[PDB]
Amino acid sequence: GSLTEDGLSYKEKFVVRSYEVGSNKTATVETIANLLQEVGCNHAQSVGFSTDGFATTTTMRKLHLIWVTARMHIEIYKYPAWGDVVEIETWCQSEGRIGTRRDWILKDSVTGEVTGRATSKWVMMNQDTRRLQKVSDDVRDEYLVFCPQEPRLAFPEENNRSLKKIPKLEDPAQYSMIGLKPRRADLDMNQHVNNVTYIGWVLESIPQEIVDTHELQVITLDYRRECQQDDVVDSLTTTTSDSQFLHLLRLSGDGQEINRGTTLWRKK
Amino acid sequence: GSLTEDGLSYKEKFVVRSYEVGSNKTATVETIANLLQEVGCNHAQSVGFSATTTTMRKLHLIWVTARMHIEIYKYPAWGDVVEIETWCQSEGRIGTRRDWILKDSVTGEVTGRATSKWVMMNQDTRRLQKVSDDVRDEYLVFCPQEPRLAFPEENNRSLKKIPKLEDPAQYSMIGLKPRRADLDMNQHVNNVTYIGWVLESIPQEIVDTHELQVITLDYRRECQQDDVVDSLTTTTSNDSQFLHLLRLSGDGQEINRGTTLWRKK
Ligand SMILES: CNc1nccc2ccccc12
Ligand SMILES: CNc1nccc2ccccc12
Repeated sequence: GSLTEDGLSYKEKFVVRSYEVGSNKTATVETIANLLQEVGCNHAQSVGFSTDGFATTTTMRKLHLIWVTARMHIEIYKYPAWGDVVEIETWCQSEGRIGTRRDWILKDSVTGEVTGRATSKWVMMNQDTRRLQKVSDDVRDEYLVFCPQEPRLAFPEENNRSLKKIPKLEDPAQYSMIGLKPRRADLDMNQHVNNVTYIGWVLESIPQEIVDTHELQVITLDYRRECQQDDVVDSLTTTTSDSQFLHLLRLSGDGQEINRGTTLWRKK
Repeated sequence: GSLTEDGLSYKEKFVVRSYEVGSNKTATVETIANLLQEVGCNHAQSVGFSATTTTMRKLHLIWVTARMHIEIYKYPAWGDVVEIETWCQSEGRIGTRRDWILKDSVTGEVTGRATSKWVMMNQDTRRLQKVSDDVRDEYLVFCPQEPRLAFPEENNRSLKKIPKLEDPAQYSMIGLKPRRADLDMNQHVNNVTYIGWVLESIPQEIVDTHELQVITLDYRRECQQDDVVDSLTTTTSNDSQFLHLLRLSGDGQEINRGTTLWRKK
């Protein structure tokens, strides 16, 4: 992989692996989400930031501050096949004091056509107290020299799906998958549950018949609270409709919300 | 990746990814096991298999893993390039063997090695069978004729008999279930998931202060998509050794048995 000519974005190619594909012999949405995080990490390393998933700067490290995902939005037009080469371009933008945004464009390497796009909202948090804060001038200036100055959006359209408000699923859920627990392979290098695991847990409550006859086109996921290594999760889904669903991940015991989301599926 | 000059083995390079590493910023044993299966699949494609032969496909026959044995001397770091060479050998009518050698691409030194035993099974009835001459001849032209072993030693760890863990287990992890990411392209639980489930019953203190050196895993029965598994471990031992058992949560039906060897960091 490499930073582009102007140094304001990063590109990387990936060959889709045999264990990365589902029943249609094309990459799963979790494989796509892992590749998005991999190219994001390689972009941060290339410009001298922390590589542990937090993309931390000098002044953030001293203050015990980290970047955490608030929302992930992914739209796939065509899933790359096993053995195919996918090219992913990524860039970051400051969103004033609110936080940062990381965007991605996925392309078929052979044809050059756009096969997918993604966007993510990140907020600043103290890693110890878990308290959120606005972005200071000191931190904005340090990130701004690595971001395009004019707006560059993967989702430019007015009132697009990436900015919609997600409601809270009401009991009873139409479908559920209970007792979901992370194993060591679900953890990152910091022993925290990887953000992609939550995407998998959301999808666990979609019936197998939908998965077998439909393709996932859009997924929007809000992150409210983290699942700890010894926590247990319940995944809930209700049809709201193409097939659309409303999703809720909550702790198995007290019912504490960890995530909420929506998915849109197209008939094969 | 590519077949080597003589066409009897296959090599491929991999750059270790950020999500593929553990707490020490080096590849997990499950990442290694996934790379081993990926290079095995690329070797099969390069010589025209899909790893069934023409005779196997009409008879509804498949190769299934009976045992996996992996030894790691040094886990590759995040961002490091690892080179893996793999080859197959026929073991008469018993089945086949796939071997691997892992090397650090920069230094060229051997950082790991692995071996696996495969048996022929009817896809539908799940009945095992001896390898016929028709199948044997079809794959022999893709294998070295003289023996080539990743584990040549006289009394090596890859061929040891594994006993059945006796209740009560010293440690356990209960209620393990596969999710869709644990399934392969055929909707079967990926062989690497079982390695993860075995390791789930090792205490976090061992993982935090030791490095996994050797893992030997026998495959007896498959975990179905709607099955639930219990992972059991008992210490058998500067080095720590454990005996492992995976069994179905309900009836206690054995699915796997294994052993692990860990060295102090
Ligand atoms: C995936 N990592 C994380 N997600 C949420 C909150 C976190 C707080 C501290 C360190 C890591 C965190
Ligand atoms: C990982 N795949 C498998 N493991 C065991 C038995 C199997 C039987 C039929 C098809 C696939 C099988």
